This record gives sequence, structure tokens and C-alpha cells, in this order.
Amino acid sequence: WQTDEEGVRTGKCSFPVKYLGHVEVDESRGMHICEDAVKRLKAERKFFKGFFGKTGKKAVKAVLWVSADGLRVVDEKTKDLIVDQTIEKVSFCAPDRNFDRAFSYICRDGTTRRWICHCFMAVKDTGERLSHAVGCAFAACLERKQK
Amino acid sequence: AYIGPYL
Repeated sequence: WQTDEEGVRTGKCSFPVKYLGHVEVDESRGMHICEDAVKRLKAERKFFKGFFGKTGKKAVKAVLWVSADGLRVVDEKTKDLIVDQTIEKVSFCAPDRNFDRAFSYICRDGTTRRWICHCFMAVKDTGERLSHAVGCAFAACLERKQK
Repeated sequence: AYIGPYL
């Protein structure tokens, strides 16, 4: 996972994912706050698609890039930047106790003034591998912050 | 874990 670390510094670290979407959460941290947001999104995609079929609200095939500067999600189909999350406004991240491919992170949204979880399902990897990569990002970020 | 940098 050392290579994972150097990738984070060099903007080379990436993961094929399915971006589930975002949800309001009441705290900046919590291994269970995350598990919950996963269960919410997963139960929403089940509510829709009872009415709209395979179409909504479909999780989106993408690639997660993890850098010391930020996290980015790029759509595989359109190559459009789907998510540009500044690394400095991220509070917490975590894998999921009951969903082994799941990864999520909480972040502050300053306009709405609320905590927002952002869940993913890894395609080829485990949730914990992703969470590790983003911890390496967090680290490079903390190391660069001068006094 | 982990815990992010936010302040």
C-alpha cells in the first residue's frame, strides 16, 4: 500500500467505483453514521426503480481519484468531472462493517451549513483499501499545512 | 477511520 501513498502525492491514485450519491448526516464522524447513510441511499435506489425501473436513481459508473489536494469523481461514460471535493473540508472517512465493497466520507457543506455523507461502492476493490488511500491523502494534506 | 483534516 506504499505505492498507494506515493500515488496520492503524485495524482496517480485511482479506483473504479459506483458513485451512490450524497445524504445529510447529523455528525462529522461516526463509523455508524456512515453505515446509515449507505443504508439510506441503498434504500432510495430501491424506492425509485419500484416506479421508474432500472433508470433511477441509478448509481453512476465512475473513477475516484485521490490526491493530497482533493478527491475527484469522473464519469466513465462522459469523462465529465462529477465530484470535486476539497480535501480540507472533509471531516471523516470509512469503510463499511456490513457492506464489504462500500466506502464513504463525511464533509462540510458551508452554504447549506450541514454535514454531507458521500457513499461509493468499489468495483474491483475492498472498501478498506479505498479508505486507506484517502487516509494517505489526509496525511499528505496535514503534513503540508505549515504553521 | 480515518479522521479528516477539517477545522
